[PDB]
Amino acid sequence: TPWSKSELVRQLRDLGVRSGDMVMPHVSLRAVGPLADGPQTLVDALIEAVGPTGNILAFVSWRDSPYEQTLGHDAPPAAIAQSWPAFDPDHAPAYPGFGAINEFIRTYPGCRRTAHPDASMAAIGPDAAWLVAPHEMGAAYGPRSPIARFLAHAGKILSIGAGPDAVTALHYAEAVARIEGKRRVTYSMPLLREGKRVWVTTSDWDSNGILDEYAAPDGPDAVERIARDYLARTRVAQGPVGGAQSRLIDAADIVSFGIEWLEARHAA
Ligand SMILES: [Mg+2]
Repeated sequence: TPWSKSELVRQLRDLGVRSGDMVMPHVSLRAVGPLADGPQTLVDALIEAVGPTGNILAFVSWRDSPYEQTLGHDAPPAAIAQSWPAFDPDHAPAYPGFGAINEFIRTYPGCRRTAHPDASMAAIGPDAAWLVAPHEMGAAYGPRSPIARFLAHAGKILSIGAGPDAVTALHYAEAVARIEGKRRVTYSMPLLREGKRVWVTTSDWDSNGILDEYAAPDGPDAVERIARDYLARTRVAQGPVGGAQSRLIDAADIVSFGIEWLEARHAA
């Protein structure tokens, strides 16, 4: 029998989701199991477990991001620049690899989307507009990004059946870490300005490995190493949401652990 909305609300409140929280979810729906009204029940369960005063922030990105296709070039190549669609925040679907649930969060009425195409975030709540703006090229997960404001507002990372590699907030740690040889990347994104498609080239920190040791094709990356070290020596609330084992993580604590983890292993 599928999980009802009030069931998941019950389980989320045992975990520690209180009224007025700011929750960032990372969900593996296959681990959760069958839901009564589909993935929407988990969205509805999250929004009522958080109350009318709380907020939800999700890393949705963009399904058609030309990140690979423009990486490393000083300008978008001719074939991709001529035909690629601009990022339209109101209609651009979320990236499926980060979760099928994010497309449900994105289409929720009143949800706001950030301007960064590749690092797009979706927010629901009274502070959604303050969370989503500004998001600018060159600051995908660093200071002034939505993740930064998420950390300064007692945000909680809710992992529902997801792996430790899925902690997006830890990209803020590698962005601000005082370590030598941090990898950077140059890519181009097509943005809608007023009503015209525009191509913007920028540089930012490598989201797939802040250093060569963590950027290898074989696992694991810096985010996965930090999160596993953190969980191994931290008392975090853990319970079952639906059929999936879940954890409620203080975002500011794990990022502080991540900065200390990175700086204790690499010189300045
Ligand atoms: Mg508030």
